[PDB]
Amino acid sequence: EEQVKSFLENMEVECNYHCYHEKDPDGCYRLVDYLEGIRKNFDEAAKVLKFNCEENQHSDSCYKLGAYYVTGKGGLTQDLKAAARCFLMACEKPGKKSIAACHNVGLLAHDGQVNEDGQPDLGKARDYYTRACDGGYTSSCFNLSAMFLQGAPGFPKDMDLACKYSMKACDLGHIWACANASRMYKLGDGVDKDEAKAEVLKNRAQQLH
Repeated sequence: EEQVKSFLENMEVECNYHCYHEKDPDGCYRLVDYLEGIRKNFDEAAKVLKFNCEENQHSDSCYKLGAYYVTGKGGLTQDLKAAARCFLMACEKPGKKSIAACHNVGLLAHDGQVNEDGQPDLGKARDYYTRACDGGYTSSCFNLSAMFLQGAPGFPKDMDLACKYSMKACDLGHIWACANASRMYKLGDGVDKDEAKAEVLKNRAQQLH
């Protein structure tokens, strides 16, 4: 039906009005959904995302924009540092993508390439992974646990926290966290020795997978 097409194509006009003239951040985000899922025009999706993140500071737009920057989508040059900036905005400004954005901030900061000297910044990684971990993002809890198992030039090893975040990871589903947590309770590495729980943790780890 040509009316259904017409009513559909008019949603774009209305979203353009709300975005380009009222500057409604949610209007701009609606426009993006439209440009991606209906028109499949990612180069135009990119421009709106750019406006909506940089000018309107819309969290979910910043997230999506960072995702585009990782691969160079919609005409954007592939750019990890910009991806990082966008994910930082989205993690900080609360939205539906924040938790996922926080994990990404931790990962990139841990790994270091986007830091101003190219080195790891585990201090920053910890703060952003902590938010992610408390929101249920299992890899944040694990990557955070691993940081405390290992330690590094400016980041001391700490079994107490290592065990704590292994536990949160193991709760949420993570095999290697249950296994690492088992040999901490069995030994008493930064936690009081408990051999019943240690056997439980080993069993939880074999059970998972």
